[PDB]
Amino acid sequence: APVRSLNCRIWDVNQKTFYLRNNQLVAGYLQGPNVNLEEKFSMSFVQGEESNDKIPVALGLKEKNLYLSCVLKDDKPTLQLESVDPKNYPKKKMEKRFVFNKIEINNKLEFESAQFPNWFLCTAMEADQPVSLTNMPDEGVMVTKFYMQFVS
Amino acid sequence: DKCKEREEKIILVSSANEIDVRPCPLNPNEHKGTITWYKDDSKTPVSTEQASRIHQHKEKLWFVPAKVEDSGHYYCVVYCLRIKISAKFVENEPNLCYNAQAIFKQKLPVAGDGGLVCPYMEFFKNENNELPKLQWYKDCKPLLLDNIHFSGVKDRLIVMNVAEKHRGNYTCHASYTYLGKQYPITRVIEFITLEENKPTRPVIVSPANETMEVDLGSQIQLICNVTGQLSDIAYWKWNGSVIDEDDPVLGEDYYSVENPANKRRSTLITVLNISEIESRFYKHPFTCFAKNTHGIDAAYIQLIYP
Ligand SMILES: *[C@@H]1O[C@H](CO)[C@@H](O)[C@H](O)[C@H]1NC(C)=O
Ligand SMILES: *[C@@H]1O[C@H](CO)[C@@H](O)[C@H](O)[C@H]1NC(C)=O
Ligand SMILES: *[C@@H]1O[C@H](CO)[C@@H](O)[C@H](O)[C@H]1NC(C)=O
Ligand SMILES: *[C@@H]1O[C@H](CO)[C@@H](O)[C@H](O)[C@H]1NC(C)=O
Ligand code: NA
Repeated sequence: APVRSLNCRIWDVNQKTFYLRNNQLVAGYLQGPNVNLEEKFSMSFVQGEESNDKIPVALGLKEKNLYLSCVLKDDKPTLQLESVDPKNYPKKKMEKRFVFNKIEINNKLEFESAQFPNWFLCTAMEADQPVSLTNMPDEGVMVTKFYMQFVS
Repeated sequence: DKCKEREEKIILVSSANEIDVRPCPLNPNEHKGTITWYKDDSKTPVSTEQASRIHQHKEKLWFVPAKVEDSGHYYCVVYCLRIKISAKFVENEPNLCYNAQAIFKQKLPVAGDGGLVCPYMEFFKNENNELPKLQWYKDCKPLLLDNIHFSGVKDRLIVMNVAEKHRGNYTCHASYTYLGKQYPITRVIEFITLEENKPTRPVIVSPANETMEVDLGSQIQLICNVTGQLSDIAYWKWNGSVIDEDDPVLGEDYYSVENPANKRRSTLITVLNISEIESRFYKHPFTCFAKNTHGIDAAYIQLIYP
């Protein structure tokens, strides 16, 4: 491959897992046969900052060609899923909207938007709400820490 | 103009004889208006009288308490939207304080402090916005929340120094006041621990700081062979720069294989393709880096004229 890419499962530190509702990524709690609804991710090692703290990554939905991306919506950094052409994606130089700086401390992961520094991938306190981005990860408004498990 | 119709795919399994609440599950985006609730295939809305066992209040559907016989579908009618919702209510298994069908699986890596979370407590808050205090059990035996081995904060249980023996089925119990009457609430969580995410450095097997005679104008490939975890990354640099992906003469291909025997000693192979040896490449070494959160190894090949 022209990009190093790994299958994983990602869950937040409130034990919520991701799934699709309409066409949006939400976070919640699944039981029994509903665990089928869980989305796995393909995590690619893309180019960006060269640091001992951060590894730039893009996050795709396993086998659906949907990428997590940070875009301005009404003057506010917003997480949106983007359909990509499998013919070109994933690649080493992903556009900056797809790029997250993965930061790992103590088995927990934060994903900072490359495009929007100081803004972090996050989920709400309540179940079943869309995944989002926030620039206030130090107040316990949103959840901005995650665990991951590589499944390849 | 025609009512739109959606069928919700989460089936939430709750306890018989416990209070429960269901919100009509719109995304923010598909909000907007009067929310009525209906039972089964009635086109007559549910009781709005809070005294009745099943009723509508604050656009939510309340079971006060639920019964196994309530299991079935319900519609919430929020232009129009009408969502079929199916719910299941279950008795505990015999001699148990829960039913395995209601299990929420949760997992933490060994060796840290980590949290379990009692789910779907959102709607049991008391003004001023507090949850009732939760008691926590493992396999139906009480836990001491002494802030040394376990802590209870709001909806969370903090398990301190997570280890393998913490595995088991945990229940969180609360008592909620609704119309001056008290109702029990439990959720059950199957707690699974994962192997220690354990801090080690990648080993670069090849190259090993060596020279290589090559002809000017020709082509070559160099292999960086790294022993490590699949999650480590192995990549080349030249003259202080990553290999640019639009670079017209340098390219990388990344391959990997999982070692079944030892997941920590898998292999990464990054092949650098030099489609034409240019004279500049003889001035600086090609360096393979092998990287993860705890550190970096580096080893190089220096091209020389024959
Ligand atoms: C939890 O309970 C279920 C059924 O009673 C059982 O399959 C499972 O082995 C239990 N899990 C743990 C981790 O103890
Ligand atoms: C990579 O290194 C290991 C040495 O332990 C070896 O088993 C494997 O053959 C090497 N592969 C290549 C392609 O260099
Ligand atoms: C290495 O890159 C530097 C910095 O951009 C550049 O000025 C120099 O020409 C390069 N060295 C060689 C031999 O190309
Ligand atoms: C090989 O080369 C690298 C890059 O200069 C150096 O960091 C490393 O220590 C060298 N390894 C050995 C065993 O000399
Ligand atoms: Na329960």
